Amino acid sequence: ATQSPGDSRRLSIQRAIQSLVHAAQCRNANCSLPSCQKMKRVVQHTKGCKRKTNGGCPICKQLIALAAYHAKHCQENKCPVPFCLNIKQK
Amino acid sequence: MEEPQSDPSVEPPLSQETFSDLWKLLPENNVLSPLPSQA
Repeated sequence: ATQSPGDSRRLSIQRAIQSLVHAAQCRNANCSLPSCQKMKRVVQHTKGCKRKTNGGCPICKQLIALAAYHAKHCQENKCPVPFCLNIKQK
Repeated sequence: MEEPQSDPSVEPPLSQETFSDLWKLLPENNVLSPLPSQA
C-alpha cells in the first residue's frame, strides 16, 4: 500500500537502470532492445563529450547521480560501467 | 503551496520520467566517436 510516486520514481530509474545496467553491460551494439540502442546513444554520446562527462549535461549530471546510487549499492566494480570505475576504481 | 501542493516531490509519472531527459536532453546529435581498446 506504500506504492506512490516515490515508488514510481524508483521504478523510473529501475527501467532506466535495466537499460543503463544492461546497455552498459551488454555492449553487443546490435542490441534488440530499443531502450539499449537509445541508451548506448546516450552512453556512447556521454563519453564522446568530455564536458558532459563532467556533469555538464543534465543527462550526465542525472546519470552520474543515478550511477552514484547504483555504484554505491554495487560494492563490486562491475567493470564495463565507466562511472563505477571512476568512483570505485579511483 | 498554490493549491496543487508540493510539486518538487509530486511529479505525475508519465512512464518516461527519466527516459525523457536521456534522449531528449542530448547536447547535440549523439556522438559515437569510438574509443581505442581502453577496457
